[PDB]
Amino acid sequence: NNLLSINEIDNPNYILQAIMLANAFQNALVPTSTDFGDALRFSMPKGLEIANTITPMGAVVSYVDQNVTQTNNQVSVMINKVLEVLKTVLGVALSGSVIDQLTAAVTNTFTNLNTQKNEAWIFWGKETANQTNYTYNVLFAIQNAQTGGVMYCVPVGFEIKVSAVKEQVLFFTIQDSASYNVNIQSLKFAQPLVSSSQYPI
Repeated sequence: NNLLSINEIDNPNYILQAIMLANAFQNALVPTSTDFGDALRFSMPKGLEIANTITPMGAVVSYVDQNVTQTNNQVSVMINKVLEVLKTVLGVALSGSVIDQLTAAVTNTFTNLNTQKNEAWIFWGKETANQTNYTYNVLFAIQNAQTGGVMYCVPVGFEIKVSAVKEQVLFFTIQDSASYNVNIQSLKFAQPLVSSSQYPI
């Protein structure tokens, strides 16, 4: 599985539906352009096509396909730009219900890369002397007070160009500066809670 699953689930009776939603949107990863390099990202148009096959039938609430750029600024500032975009997909109330974890997950998209560099959710694309390309795929599965009778699953595909060599990128902290070109793709999918008696790890 090439999406990092961030489970924010109050009742374990739903662990199974979240894994099942995760397993579904895995099929929404697509190849990047061979110019970007050799890499998979969650596609939002594909994710739409997948959500229609999902049974029991849910509803797609919001979606985004958007570029975000920075010129020699702090990583902290890309993290906040991307948070602003994801918060808009989640909306105010669902955001605040998961804000710490939403914050950590976008922080770890841009920093702490060295300890993540071999994991299945990151793909290293084209790497030159002054640029690194990578994709990073995460999926939030959320059931809590703000969610009532449904689960929300929010897949996100990042396609990232940052103006620094890989080894430097691997050790970036929020205090570093670089130039970025980030394309974000995400949807938010609601599905009625389906309870379960098998509880996967």
